[PDB]
Amino acid sequence: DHEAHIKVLRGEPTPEEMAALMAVLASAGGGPAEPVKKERNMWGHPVDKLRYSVFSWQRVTLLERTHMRR
Amino acid sequence: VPRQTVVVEVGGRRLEVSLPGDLAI
Amino acid sequence: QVDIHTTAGKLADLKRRTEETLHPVGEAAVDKVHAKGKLTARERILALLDEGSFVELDALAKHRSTNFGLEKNRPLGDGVITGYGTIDGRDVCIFSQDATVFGGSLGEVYGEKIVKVQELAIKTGRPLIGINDGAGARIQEGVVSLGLYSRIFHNNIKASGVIPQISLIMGAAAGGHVYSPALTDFVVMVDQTSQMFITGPDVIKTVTGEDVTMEELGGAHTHMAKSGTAHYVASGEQDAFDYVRDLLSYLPPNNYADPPLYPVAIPEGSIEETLTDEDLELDTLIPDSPNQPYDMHEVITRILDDDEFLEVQAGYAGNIVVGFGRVEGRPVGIVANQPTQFAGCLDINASEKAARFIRTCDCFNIPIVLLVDVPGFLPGTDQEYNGIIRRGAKLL
Amino acid sequence: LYPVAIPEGSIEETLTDEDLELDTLIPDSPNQPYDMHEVITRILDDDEFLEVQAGYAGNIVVGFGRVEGRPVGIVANQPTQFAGCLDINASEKAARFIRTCDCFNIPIVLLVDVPGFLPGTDQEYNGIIRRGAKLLYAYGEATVAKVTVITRKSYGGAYCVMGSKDMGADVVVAWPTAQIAVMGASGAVGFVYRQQLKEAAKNGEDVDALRLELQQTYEDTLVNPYIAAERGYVDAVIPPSHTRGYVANALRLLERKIVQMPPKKHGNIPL
Amino acid sequence: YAYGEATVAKVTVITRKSYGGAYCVMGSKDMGADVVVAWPTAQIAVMGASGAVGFVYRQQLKEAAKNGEDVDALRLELQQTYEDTLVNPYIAAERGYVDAVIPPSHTRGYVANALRLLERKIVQMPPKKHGNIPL
Amino acid sequence: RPLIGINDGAGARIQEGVVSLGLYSRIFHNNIKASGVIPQISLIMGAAAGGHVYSPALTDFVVMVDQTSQMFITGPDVIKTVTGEDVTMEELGGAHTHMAKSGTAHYVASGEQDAFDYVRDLLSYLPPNNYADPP
Amino acid sequence: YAYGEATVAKVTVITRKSYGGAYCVMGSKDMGADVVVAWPTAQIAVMGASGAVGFVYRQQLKEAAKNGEDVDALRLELQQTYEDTLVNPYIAAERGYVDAVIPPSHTRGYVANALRLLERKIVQMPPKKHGNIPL
Amino acid sequence: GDAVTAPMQGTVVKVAVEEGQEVSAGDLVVVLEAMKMENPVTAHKDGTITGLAVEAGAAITQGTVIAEI
Ligand SMILES: CCC(=O)SCCNC(=O)CCNC(=O)[C@H](O)C(C)(C)COP(=O)(O)OP(=O)(O)OC[C@H]1O[C@@H](n2cnc3c(N)ncnc32)[C@H](O)[C@@H]1OP(=O)(O)O
Ligand SMILES: CCC(=O)SCCNC(=O)CCNC(=O)[C@H](O)C(C)(C)COP(=O)(O)OP(=O)(O)OC[C@H]1O[C@@H](n2cnc3c(N)ncnc32)[C@H](O)[C@@H]1OP(=O)(O)O
Ligand SMILES: *C(=O)CCCC[C@@H]1SC[C@@H]2NC(=O)N[C@@H]21
Ligand SMILES: *C(=O)CCCC[C@@H]1SC[C@@H]2NC(=O)N[C@@H]21
Repeated sequence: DHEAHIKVLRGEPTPEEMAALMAVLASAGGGPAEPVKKERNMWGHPVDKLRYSVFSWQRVTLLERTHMRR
Repeated sequence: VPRQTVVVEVGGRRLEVSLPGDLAI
Repeated sequence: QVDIHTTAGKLADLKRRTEETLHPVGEAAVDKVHAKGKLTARERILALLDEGSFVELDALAKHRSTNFGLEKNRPLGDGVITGYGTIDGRDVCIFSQDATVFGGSLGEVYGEKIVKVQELAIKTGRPLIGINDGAGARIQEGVVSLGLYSRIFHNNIKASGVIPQISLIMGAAAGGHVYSPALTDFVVMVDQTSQMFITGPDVIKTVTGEDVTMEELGGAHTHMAKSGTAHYVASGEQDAFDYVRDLLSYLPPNNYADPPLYPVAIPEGSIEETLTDEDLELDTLIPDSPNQPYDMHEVITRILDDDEFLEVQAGYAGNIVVGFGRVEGRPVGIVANQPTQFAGCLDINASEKAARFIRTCDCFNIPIVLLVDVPGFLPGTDQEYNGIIRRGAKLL
Repeated sequence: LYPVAIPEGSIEETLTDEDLELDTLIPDSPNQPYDMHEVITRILDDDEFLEVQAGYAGNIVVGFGRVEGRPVGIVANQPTQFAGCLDINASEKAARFIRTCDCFNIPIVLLVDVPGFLPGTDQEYNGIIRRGAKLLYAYGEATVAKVTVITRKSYGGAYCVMGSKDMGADVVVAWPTAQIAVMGASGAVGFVYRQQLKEAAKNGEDVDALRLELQQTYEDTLVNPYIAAERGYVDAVIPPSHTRGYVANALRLLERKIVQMPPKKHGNIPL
Repeated sequence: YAYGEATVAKVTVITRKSYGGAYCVMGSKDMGADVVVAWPTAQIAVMGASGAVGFVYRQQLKEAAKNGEDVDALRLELQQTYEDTLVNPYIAAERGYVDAVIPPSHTRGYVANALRLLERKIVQMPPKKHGNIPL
Repeated sequence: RPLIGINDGAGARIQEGVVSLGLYSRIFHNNIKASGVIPQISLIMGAAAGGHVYSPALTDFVVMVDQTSQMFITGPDVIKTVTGEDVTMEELGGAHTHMAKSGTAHYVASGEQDAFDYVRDLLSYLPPNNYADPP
Repeated sequence: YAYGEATVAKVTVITRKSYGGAYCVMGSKDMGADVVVAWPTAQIAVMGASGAVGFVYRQQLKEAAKNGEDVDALRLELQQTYEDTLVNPYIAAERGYVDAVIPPSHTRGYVANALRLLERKIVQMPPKKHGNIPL
Repeated sequence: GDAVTAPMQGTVVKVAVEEGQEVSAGDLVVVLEAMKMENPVTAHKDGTITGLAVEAGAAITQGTVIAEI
């Protein structure tokens, strides 16, 4: 029972106004309802387009890190 | 132009709610 | 007719040319193609891709050859339709060869169009689908066509293991047309209307005296059962399209991407507490007698999601079964021994089939599950002489 | 990136009234100018376009916009200023804009209507060659998605500079009014059919009539999109109304690119 | 696949025939051959002159048979023309598929020079875990 | 290895059409790719016109011959027709012009042999590529 | 930009003058100069003595103007003081912007030593596709 | 400044203004044929036009004054 509920802090609507309000709010709600897991596609990632010095620490902290983050 | 009809059960009481079919936000 | 010197007139002229691109050699040729029960190169693209998703490239191309009076005849598109689109919402580059233009033979502009789509696919990391139907090189053009074949093969090799390459064979692919399909990852032939061969039956008869039909020499059944070259033998063009879509459903767009992963609700608990009746069916599957075989598809289906299994090379080397499935919505490549064929023994053909399948899965990040019921290798002097050692090590 | 609604359907099916206006935008006579902001606003989202260096080198328009929420950089020739001819200032302005967009992974769309480089001794003395090669270098080295739309002219070296296929343009589309040629019909007929226009004068024929007839033939046969389309330098000749859905589709296709270049510490762009 | 994949210095010397798909297989220019040279006896063509004539001039051959002419002599004459015109290294050299047509005695020197020039190469390929060579 | 290009010019071959433009674009693209990778030296020993002038501008060094070489995008005739200015090829794009005024030429040579000597002297200081050390 | 971007060895020899933004442009220590030496005649300052005096002593020069003193003499006296105090290599030497003030004859030795030691500088910039040099 | 001047040598094909007329910024003042193009020359500021010195069909040089606004 530990979830955030909608609160009507002020006002005492009757069942009809409550129903209208909830219907409108549900209609307003949207966006990604139950989206699939976002597909990984590292092809042509910006990090791969950079010039790295042969001894650059960013070869570890930026390039390898980006390729390995999962 | 079309209208959508939905059913709500506030406190168990059945209610029929008519909303515009193109409701935005 | 609107004046060609006006903007509206130029637009109308463009529309006239675009309409001409649909039937480059006249409506009679399209009628003949339909009369044989086949689809045109354009209809094939439009049937494979999603509705309205096809974008064409180099539609208005014409060949530049002047050899042997070729300049008298310059069909628009040069006999191949190229572009990109989507299959199940995911982009794919596509080309389709047209057998009504010079028998589908490859010329310079033809090859350049194919090369353009190949380079686009490699650049953007999207799968490439080729529909091959052609009579080898366009002889009137000469060695320029050979050069374009070399460029196409080089592009296939360059993309090998980088992007999924799928070849459909929906006609007589002769001579050089056969080598790009061999280099691509998957091959789907149509049952009785498609053939692949290097040398024609006429030359075979002249040199060796062997009488053979085109169907026997390079038919879909031949390349499935004997050559081990085709991965699917569709009963029709729509069936081939369906199989290709199923393949793409399992594969990622490129080697740097993950395979598509469906959302499946993982039940909670331990394996013991999560067993199903279909799982319990496995506890009694193995015959009591080791001499009694069983069908490994029974295990494959009972472990895969929805019992859905896309088999690869079903009619080739039946002693091993390879294919695609999903476990908890996660694509997997199954390799399994088949006790009902040669007692499940490994042999040359099964080893090569399984090896190529495993390498494809590894190229495109698809994990592999082996189901092992194997007593050893198939004994035989023929196996030894054909190289069971050398070609069995490929699976290793 | 901004979230936008993508209308489902083919590019022919999803045309809008605003898109249809591009079909009549281009004037009938090739001498008549038009404003390229009309194309820019009609292809960008919400007609919003943030121009850069608006008051400088008006013969080229550079700026930022969005195509289906994706930021893009527009580089366009402006026919109303100097007939759209490239020059030193336009070259430098467009070159640095392109290099900024490439540094920060912003794809570029080039709207091309260009008859050549602005003739003049001042251009040569101030380095139209050296300083115009900068734009060529910038476009060549850009590894972001690069889309080209040709409206009207694309001649000679200006063609090579303004997003040619062989310079790495990923998708080149041309309107039916596009005129791609080595040079204008007048100079061409002045060179091809040479000695023939002179034999006419030797015989005393109407040299002017013969020239004009030959120019008409050259314009009818060669000054059009279709020779380049046949060679493959143009990926598609399209109705103008289709431009927005071709740019959007092309950028979506090219959102991820890998281009291989030889390893260098850094380049040697002309300065 | 092996030849196309190879990134080492690749040199091709053609002596007599290079026909059809075997041309493409055996070190063609567009498959990545760095230097291609051909002897004067090189014969680079789509197919043998016999089949090429039997196809390009096929309508004339049937017409001659219908008209009662000497079809065999006509075929041999057409074949001779085809061989003398196209079965040679010069069409490929014109297209640039052959870098140089050389006397056969120049082969060792050309190969040595080419290898010395090509001892250092850089070729960019798309990144991949590994290839998918046919098996 | 270094690349040396000796240019004489006349621009695109008009009869061939836009195929020449395509090849010019390809050449410029290769110059840009090689930029900073290998030394690129341009000799102007003729009247380079039209598209011939853009590859040299992308190369690392430019050596013109004093009185027998010119670079200019558009000719004096077109300049006269459009702007009314009257100018010769030498004044418009001569070696002295591109040295003193436009800052494009790096060396102005008294003769062709002098230009060759300067090119050899340049190469004496430069490495074969950016991964090598200067001699 | 070019100087700051360069990662090859960078040596600066200041002979007489290095003022203001020109000082920053021409091989300043903080712009990355590996070695900086100054001859005894060097003169490193924000600007010339005349402008410096006309600014830092505006107060005293205007007081002299009020009192009628010879501003044309006071200005020269102050300019001489400023030149003798600050227009020299020694303030930069104190700040460490000049590695050493050397006799002119030492120049070749210092340059040779620096170049011998700085064959391979272990230096780097942040990763980028390329720079954005002004154009 | 307040001077509207030709951007190049060209032929005055059309004059879109009259002396003493009030015009706005961006309003067309003349049309010059030059480089095979009816290029427009427009007012860069709002104001009254004075010193109009353009006649149709006249060939004029770069930098010549079209008007003062
Ligand atoms: C180097 C790699 C190579 O493949 S070189 C060897 C190529 N040679 C061949 O493939 C032999 C030609 N093939 C054929 O005869 C047929 O097209 C095949 C493929 C057998 C199918 O037979 P069918 O469907 O009856 O066609 P068909 O023989 O009536 O030919 C139809 C039209 O196309 C033409 N055609 C065919 N192949 C080529 C070719 N390679 N080059 C040029 N033209 C070709 C035929 O001449 C015929 O033209 P038409 O419309 O009848 O005038
Ligand atoms: C993108 C590149 C372009 O748009 S430029 C396209 C053409 N540009 C030109 O300037 C062509 C004409 N150029 C000239 O003014 C001169 O011919 C130049 C090249 C400067 C040389 O002058 P000159 O030494 O007198 O030679 P010439 O005029 O007698 O010509 C000699 C032969 O060359 C030919 N030629 C020259 N240019 C071209 C060209 N672009 N395309 C085709 N042919 C060309 C001339 O016709 C002449 O041929 P022939 O020997 O008389 O048969
Ligand atoms: C009875 O002795 C039969 C022996 C069969 C041996 C089996 S056959 C198939 C496997 N391959 C092999 O070498 N041994 C196994
Ligand atoms: C007409 O063809 C000759 C005069 C105008 C030529 C125009 S001017 C601007 C373009 N640049 C060039 O070199 N020719 C074009």
